[PDB]
Formats: sequence, C-alpha cells, structure tokens
Amino acid sequence: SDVLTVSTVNSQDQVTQKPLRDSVKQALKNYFAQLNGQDVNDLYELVLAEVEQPLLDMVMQYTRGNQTRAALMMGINRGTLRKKLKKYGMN
Amino acid sequence: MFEQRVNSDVLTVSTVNSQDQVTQKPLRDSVKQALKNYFAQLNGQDVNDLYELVLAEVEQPLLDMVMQYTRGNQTRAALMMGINRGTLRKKLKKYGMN
DNA sequence: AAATTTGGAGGAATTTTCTCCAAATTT
DNA sequence: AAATTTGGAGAAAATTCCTCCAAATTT
Repeated sequence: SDVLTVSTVNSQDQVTQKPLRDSVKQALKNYFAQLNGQDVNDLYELVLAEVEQPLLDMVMQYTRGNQTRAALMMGINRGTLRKKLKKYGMN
Repeated sequence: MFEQRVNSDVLTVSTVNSQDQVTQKPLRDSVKQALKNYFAQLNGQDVNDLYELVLAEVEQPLLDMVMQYTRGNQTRAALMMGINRGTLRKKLKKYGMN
C-alpha cells in the first residue's frame, strides 16, 4: 500500500520496508532535538531542497537525461523542471 | 571552535553499517533509496504524479512534527516553516490534520 | 484585561502551466 | 530524412503572500 518505502534492519538481521515518512519524521525529531530553543526560520525550503535534489537526480537518471520525459513523469512543466535543475546547479 | 555541518547532515537518519555501527546518514539518501526501490518495482509503467507523490509523502510528517513542536499554534508553525498561515491551513486541511 | 491566535475575506505578488516557435539533437 | 528534444519567449491559469478585521482563545 505504501509506494515510497526504504529498507531497515533489526537486531535479528531481518530486513523490512518502512515508509519514507518515518525517515522524514525521525530526521525532524532529531533536528528539533539537537537545537535547544534556537529559532527555526525556513524549515520548508530546507526539507524541500533536501528532498527535491535526490528526486531530480534519480528522475534524470531514470530518463537518461531526457527532461521532457522527466517532467512528464513528475507531473510538472518542462520549464518548472528546468528552473529546479538550475536552482540546484544540475545542468 | 565550530565545526562545519553540511546541509546534508542537518536532517539525518540512523543507519547500521557493515561493522554494525550506528551512523547518521542524510535524509537525501533515504529519499534516493525510496525512489530507487520505486523505480525498481515499476517494471515499465507510466507515471504522471511523482512530484505530488513525494511531496505529500514528505509534507505530512513535516506538518505533523511542526504542529507537535508548536503545540497546535498555526502562526508559530507557519513562521518557522517560512510559509503563509493561510498556506499552512490549506496544507493542514489537505491532509486532514486541521 | 491585555495579548495573541484564528478563520476568512479581497487583492497584489509570485509561481506554474500553456502554447507557441526555431535551433539543436536524437532516432 | 523524419521525429524528438531543448531553450525561451509571452500570456493565461493558478498558487502563494499580503493586509487587513472581528470573533475566539490564551496569557
């Protein structure tokens, strides 16, 4: 039922999927824990960049550099894709 | 006195390595592996919503945590996320968290 | 009581999508 | 040679942000 999962291992060396949202959640819990009442300012751009970069990279790999197919897959505009690629210096 | 913390080591996840040691790896890698498994479990089908898929998959925990952190306070949450309060309410509604 | 938050307007600012085109590139 | 892709326009559609305001809630 969960299309986006990652692989985990337990103490008995058994491997098991878990939703990406669990990773995101753990990472954030850790983030909020490490800072002690320090102020957060741009958390959305932070995470969004942290997630957009490997996405673009993997979809660009899957379509062997074909931006149009990448854009079709992702469900965004070819221009938007171009913009995002520019943003993270992947061109 | 202050060691450089790279952007990729700001949001990290505990992992286990070939010497059974617990180490923090970037969230990037989690996203990368999830996507790699998604592609691998595709076997030639057409996709048209991958961005929305990932974005939902990532927005939901973010809103969950930021709402827990601010104790339900949408204004603080909006202020630390760096988005408008109306946008935040929109998103919260979208995922039934309002 | 005073300060802050909320829910929601109307409208401006920004972003994304759409429809082109011609040059470049792949097939 | 034919088909596809790329880069980039200008305009439409859509989303986000801004600026309020009275009621509701918290301090």
